[PDB]
Amino acid sequence: DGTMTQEDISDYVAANMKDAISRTSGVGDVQLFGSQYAMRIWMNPNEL
Amino acid sequence: RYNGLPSMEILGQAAPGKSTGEAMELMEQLASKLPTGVGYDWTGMSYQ
Repeated sequence: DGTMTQEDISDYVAANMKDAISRTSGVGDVQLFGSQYAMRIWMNPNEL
Repeated sequence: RYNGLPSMEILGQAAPGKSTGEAMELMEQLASKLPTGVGYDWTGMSYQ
């Protein structure tokens, strides 16, 4: 429905799916093809 | 917390004559009428 971007999808999977899948019966390692959201502080050296 | 998600453990039992299976089957139907984003699960004796 084009309401979620690549980054939005990766966050939801990492935040609501990965942990439970990684603890599911017979599952070894789980590799996320993306990254969970973090609070990004993008600094400006001119303003600093 | 239960399986990594916030939870609230609820104990209870079947009424005189009625079985555990019947009690659990009703709780499942009561749980399906709860607000959006609220799931359920069985633990301990109920898991077995």
